[PDB]
Amino acid sequence: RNTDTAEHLIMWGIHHPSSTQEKNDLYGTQSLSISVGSSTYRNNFVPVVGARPQ
Amino acid sequence: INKISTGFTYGSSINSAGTTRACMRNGGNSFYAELKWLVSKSKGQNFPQTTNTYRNTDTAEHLIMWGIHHPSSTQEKNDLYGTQSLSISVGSSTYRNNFVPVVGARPQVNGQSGRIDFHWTLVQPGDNITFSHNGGLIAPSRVSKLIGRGLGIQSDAPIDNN
Amino acid sequence: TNTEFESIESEFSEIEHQIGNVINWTKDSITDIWTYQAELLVAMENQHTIDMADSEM
Ligand SMILES: *[C@@H]1O[C@H](CO)[C@@H](O)[C@H](O)[C@H]1NC(C)=O
Ligand SMILES: *[C@@H]1O[C@H](CO)[C@@H](O)[C@H](O)[C@H]1NC(C)=O
Repeated sequence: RNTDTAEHLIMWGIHHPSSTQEKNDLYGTQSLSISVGSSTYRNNFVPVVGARPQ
Repeated sequence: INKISTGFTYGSSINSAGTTRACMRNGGNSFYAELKWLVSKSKGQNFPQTTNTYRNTDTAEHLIMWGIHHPSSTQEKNDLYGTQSLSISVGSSTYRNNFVPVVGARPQVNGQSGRIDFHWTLVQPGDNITFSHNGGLIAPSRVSKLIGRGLGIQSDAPIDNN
Repeated sequence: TNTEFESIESEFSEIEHQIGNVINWTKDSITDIWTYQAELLVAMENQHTIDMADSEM
């Protein structure tokens, strides 16, 4: 909630695990999801795993 | 424009025998010159999960391009790739994205009923890119490379060499 | 001044509608600047030629 007399700026992030051995330990075995909703903004994201570089 | 071969190799259950009537070479049976339309070897068996990586050893930047295929009916996708939920991801040290096949009733066009959408990214010297997929990947077999500078002109008129 | 330009507008076009409008606005503004600049420049130089030649006489 914002109780100030001026606009703010809020930042967050999402985690992309690099291997299936990671997500099942850190977060669980279910299908992860996230949704963000204000009175002016609305969006959705999903984690996805896969082999990647070093 | 110049070229360098991918060097990619695929297993016994992966092939590139798919052909489309919409492209004109020696009666019609053919596909693009430098992309491979992967499909399963046997009928009724799923596409295996495979990881593929590419290395850049040249002293200049490249341009790697690939595509993804959208079926147009549930009766189609299971034969080509399998019954599982397909998904592919691409990651370099500077790029990150994900795609998913989807199917639905669609119109008719000069070639078959279906669509494929292409994607591309730049690769830096000493940098690698990796492809993780289990179906739907129109995997390239030869990659492009751009050098120098030119001048693009877009018109319609006879040419004069004098 | 040998500045070389390159195309930004696709003649066989399939463009968006916002960025297309932004590119359209600047082209007319600069085109009007050139048309207004050029017309006054020539009309302005003609005044000197008539005045200068009359003075040499
Ligand atoms: C790409 O793989 C090669 C393999 O020899 C390695 O030396 C190089 O560091 C890798 N590049 C990146 C950007 O990870
Ligand atoms: C921009 O100008 C072009 C050329 O006159 C015109 O065809 C087009 O409708 C205009 N508006 C756009 C591209 O949004």
